[PDB]
Amino acid sequence: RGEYVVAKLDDLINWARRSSLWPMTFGLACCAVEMMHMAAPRYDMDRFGVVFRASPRQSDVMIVAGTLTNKMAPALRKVYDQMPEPRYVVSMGSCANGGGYYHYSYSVVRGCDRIVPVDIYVPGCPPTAEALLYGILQLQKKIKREKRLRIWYRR
Amino acid sequence: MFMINILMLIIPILLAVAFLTLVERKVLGYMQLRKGPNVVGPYGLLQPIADAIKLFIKEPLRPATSSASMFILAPIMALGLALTMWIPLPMPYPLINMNLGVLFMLAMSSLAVYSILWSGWASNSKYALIGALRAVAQTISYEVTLAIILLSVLLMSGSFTLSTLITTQEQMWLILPAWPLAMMWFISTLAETNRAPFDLTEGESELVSGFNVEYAAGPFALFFMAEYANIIMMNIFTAILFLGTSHNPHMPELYTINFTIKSLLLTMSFLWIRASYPRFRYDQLMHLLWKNFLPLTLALCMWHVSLPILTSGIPPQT
Amino acid sequence: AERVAAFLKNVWAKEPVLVASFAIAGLAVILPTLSPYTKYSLMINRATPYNYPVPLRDDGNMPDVPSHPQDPQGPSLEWLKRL
Amino acid sequence: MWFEVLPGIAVMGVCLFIPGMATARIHRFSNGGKEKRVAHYPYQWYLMERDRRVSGVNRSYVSKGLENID
Amino acid sequence: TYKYVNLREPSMDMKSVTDRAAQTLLWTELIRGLGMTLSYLFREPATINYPFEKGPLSPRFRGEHALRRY
Amino acid sequence: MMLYIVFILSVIFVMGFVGFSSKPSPIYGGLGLIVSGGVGCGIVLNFGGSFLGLMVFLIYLGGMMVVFGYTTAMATEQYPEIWLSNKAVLGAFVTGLLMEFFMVYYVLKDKEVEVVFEFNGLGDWVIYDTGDSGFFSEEAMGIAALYSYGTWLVIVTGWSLLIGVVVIMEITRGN
Amino acid sequence: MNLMLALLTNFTLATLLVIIAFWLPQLNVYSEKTSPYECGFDPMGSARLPFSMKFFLVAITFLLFDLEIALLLPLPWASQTANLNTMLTMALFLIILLAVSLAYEWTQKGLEWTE
Amino acid sequence: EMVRKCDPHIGLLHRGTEKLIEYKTYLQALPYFDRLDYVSMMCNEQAYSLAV
Ligand SMILES: CCCCCCCCCCCCCCCCCC(=O)OC[C@H](COP(=O)(O)OCCN)OC(=O)CCCCCCCCCCCCCCCCC
Ligand code: SF4
Repeated sequence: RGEYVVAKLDDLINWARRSSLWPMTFGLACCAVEMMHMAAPRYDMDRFGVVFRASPRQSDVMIVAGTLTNKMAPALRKVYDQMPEPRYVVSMGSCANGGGYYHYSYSVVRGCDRIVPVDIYVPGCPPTAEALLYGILQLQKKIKREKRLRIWYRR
Repeated sequence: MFMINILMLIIPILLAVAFLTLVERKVLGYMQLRKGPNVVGPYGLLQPIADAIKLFIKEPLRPATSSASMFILAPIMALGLALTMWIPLPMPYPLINMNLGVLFMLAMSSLAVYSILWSGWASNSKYALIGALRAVAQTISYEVTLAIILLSVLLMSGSFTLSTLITTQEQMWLILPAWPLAMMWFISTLAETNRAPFDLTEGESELVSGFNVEYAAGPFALFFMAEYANIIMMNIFTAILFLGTSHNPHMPELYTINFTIKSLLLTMSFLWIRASYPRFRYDQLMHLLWKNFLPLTLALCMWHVSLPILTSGIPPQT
Repeated sequence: AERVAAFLKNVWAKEPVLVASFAIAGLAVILPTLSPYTKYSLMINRATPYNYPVPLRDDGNMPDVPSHPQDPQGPSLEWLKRL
Repeated sequence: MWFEVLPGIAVMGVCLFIPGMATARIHRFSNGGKEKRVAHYPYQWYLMERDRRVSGVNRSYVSKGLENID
Repeated sequence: TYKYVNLREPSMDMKSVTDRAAQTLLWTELIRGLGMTLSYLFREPATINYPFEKGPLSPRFRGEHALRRY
Repeated sequence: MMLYIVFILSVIFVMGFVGFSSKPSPIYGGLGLIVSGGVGCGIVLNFGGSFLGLMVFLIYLGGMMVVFGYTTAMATEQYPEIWLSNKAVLGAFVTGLLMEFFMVYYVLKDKEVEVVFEFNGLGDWVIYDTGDSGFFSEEAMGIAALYSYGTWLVIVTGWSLLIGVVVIMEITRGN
Repeated sequence: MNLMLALLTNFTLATLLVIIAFWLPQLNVYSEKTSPYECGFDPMGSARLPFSMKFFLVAITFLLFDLEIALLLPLPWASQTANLNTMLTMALFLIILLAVSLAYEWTQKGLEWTE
Repeated sequence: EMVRKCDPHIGLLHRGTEKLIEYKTYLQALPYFDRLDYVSMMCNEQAYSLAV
């Protein structure tokens, strides 16, 4: 069947994308410290194929690690819009999930999901470096389940 | 049979470039108390495949402010000239046996800078422009010094033919009589390849991504592929110049094995150096190669023009 | 003599690279004048036969021009072989 | 450990050895089992073009020995 | 109490000046940095094999909430 | 064909001259001079001079690299001009091409064009020499004689370069 | 010939990869995505505005120093002549004048970038 | 690349911490100090502790 072959190609491109996730070098607050510890020797996100790159144009993932303020919200959407697709967003910490400790502040966006779409929510204040690494591994398994080519074939 | 020969050259180069990315990521990892890629394939042997496929099925975008023709020409020019630097290399038999191989590589190297200048200018971004003008500054720093260093080493060899460097170093390596030139040549190749501590045209910590900040997806891959193919090529050039290998006409394979190892170890040193030193300032690089190397290079050019004459050791012309 | 070995020591401390440069360049200008082997560099160049040795027409009065290449007359490269 | 870096180097090393090996074998394949002729100066080329005429098959690597003189 | 971190005078004896001249020309102190990273290459990496190996915690760890029973 | 390689390069040589002679942004003008300097290496290289071909190309790559830096500093405007941006630039570009086209068309059909000089169209290969040289390159021997024969040329050229450095410092001091 | 094929093959391969890159992937273009990158905030002024060159004097000196390789690269052939005394004298003379040229621009603050 | 004027625009991580502490008891305001200098957590607690 022709839907079997596309499913195998869909596996191939899915494998190529979850095995070469390149997060954007984008940190905001304390949650970025735990994002560095994921790159530190103990966890070494680089061994999973995850490499930080500074340019939004050379990134596949935006980890919103820290608080999002009304002054910073326009900048966050700009660097998100400039990421070539496919792009994924991982919300790290309570501040980026629903505002966290500063939910009722006049200068804090109550959740980064009000500005950009979100794929994985990592809870914690801050999440442990092992909790963020669990979130990135959940994102990879979420990319493994994509069936773009099996949906194109059935159109 | 010549088309096959070209394919037996460019295709292995790309595979070497692909797995030099893996080697760098793991070599730096262990020098940083890490492991590097060890999940995507056994010992990360499939990591280069995933990254290549990922980039070539990703969306490429032309900036609204870009000059489209220059934006697309530049990545083509970088990879096309990156592969062209290999055809005169004797390993031990070159693909294109040039009588002026040394000069051909100099001209091609200079022409390959414009892939950086035009990519940055065509991007129409301030960060791409700043990185492009660092390329102008960086090429003004080493180009004059790099030529005279080669000239001093060719005054012991005899001509500009690269195959003749194998004959020159048949009794002894050229690094013994010319280790002062070897030191200044090695640091000049780091500058020419835009490698740390002279990775200024890109400058992640200063310019985000430098000249290729706007490039994405496949077009970004060509710049990456060209940069690493240049590291290997320049380290092959260094081995041929100062670490010449003995050539047996009836066992040319033995040459390649010994010659291949010397290029890898010189290539590992580039990874070794990136993990050990901070980054220069692009004005301090100019002072390094104009106030330290250039005064000594001119003195060693006078010495190497007089030394053969005062010892009756002028090499043959042919 | 005391001052002379005080300017040299200062440059050797503040600009060692320039001290090496002028020493290497200085030796390049002097040694060729003093070297006894500079004559042989010129003799080897002459002995290299780029052109054909066009023969002369024997007019009967050229005793020092060899009739055959394997004759004792003419220039010899015995010095070069032992050099 | 550090020897888990070697497999990547081995793959890189084998790829850099092929270009040299292929050229040596292809030259011998296309030149009668001998090295490709090096003609850097016009005298060497004039002797190569002379070899084509002597060969009788329009190949400069088909050498004729003393069996061709009589 | 205090201490100066960068208040020193280099000895101007000829041997010391020559030692610094060798350092400037022969890059001695730049090769110590190479030696330091070379040693790390041969040290066992500190990377745990997550998710099969988990970083140590303590009973006081504050994770996900739960409502308990008697 | 491959017998007209020099002529084909010479046509590209002219088209690169109509590139920077139309005077677009010096960024694109410097691109035409790199193109014409590359084929110029090829034309000079097909007549027996390889050192000359690779030296002019090598020198003109250094010059244009400096000109690129100067262009972004002294000779730039908000909208750099391309060959299609001005009727003045486009008119000069089309006029140069149409003039090269008719010169090529007549020199290939009639094989004889007379403009100031009588030009022939039998192929550049008809004027080559039929006698091979010895065990050396004639151009290399001639250039190598700059240091044995051209002592007076070395002194004047050497002095000019030294005076060149002095001169530029005086001009750019200012105030 | 063999050089033309080597050059033709190298650039044809590069052009194919660029062609593949722009036609294989899925595209989603809007104005925000293609806007210039300046770290999340809109640029102030065109990137085509003048960018001062603080090393202009060294750049000019580069042209004069970049010719010396043209005059100095023939030295290996020049050493094959019978007039080594003349050739050696004029080879060192040309390099010495280059050293004087560098010395003048160095002592006169010519290698120091303008502020 | 010479700098003529640095103009640090800050406030992209201003969260109204000082205003929130007014709606919190002294115990409830303690974790707000772990998140000011989030590289020196127990030194921000100590300064607030000594003040109270
Ligand atoms: C037959 C022809 C061959 C000879 C060629 C003749 C030309 C030689 C020079 C060519 C190269 C250009 C160098 C000339 C300029 C020397 C450098 C200079 O002028 O710097 C000036 C220097 C300024 O430095 P400043 O900032 O004031 O602080 C230090 C205080 N002096 O302050 C100074 O006063 C400089 C200090 C004195 C510098 C003396 C330089 C001597 C150079 C020749 C050394 C030769 C001896 C070495 C070889 C011996 C053999 C081993
Ligand atoms: S969620 Fe917690 S650790 Fe992350 S930025 Fe907010 S307060 Fe800091």
